[PDB]
Amino acid sequence: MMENINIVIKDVGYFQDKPQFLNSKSVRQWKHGTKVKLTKHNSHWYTGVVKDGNKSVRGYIYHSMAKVTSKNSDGSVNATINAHAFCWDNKKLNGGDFINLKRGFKGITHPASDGFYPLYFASRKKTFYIPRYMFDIKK
Repeated sequence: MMENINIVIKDVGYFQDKPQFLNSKSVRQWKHGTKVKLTKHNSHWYTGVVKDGNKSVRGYIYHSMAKVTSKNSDGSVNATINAHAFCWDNKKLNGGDFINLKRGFKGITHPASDGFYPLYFASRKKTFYIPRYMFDIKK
């Protein structure tokens, strides 16, 4: 009756509709190496705009997922996406103890009705949590 799930962390950076990992939707999940234009938003986040049809839509991406290669006169930057995910030691998904999970990280979790997928790390004596949108389940 108890079940395990094999997961693989996605090969993407997360361009979210808000500068937060909790209660945000992906505007883009940009493949590792995608080239983009961004503006620094705060100490930890970039923002930018993309087109969904005729509409300009704003997103936010965490600073470690964007490598700045050049600076534009208007204060924007040209950047390459560095794909990785996170797990957190609590369900706020914001600071505290968090681990950078490498793109393609292979893990095991369990069905989570609340969408906070538990990761038990042997070397740690603590549960970390990863949201559904940061991984795939292999078919």
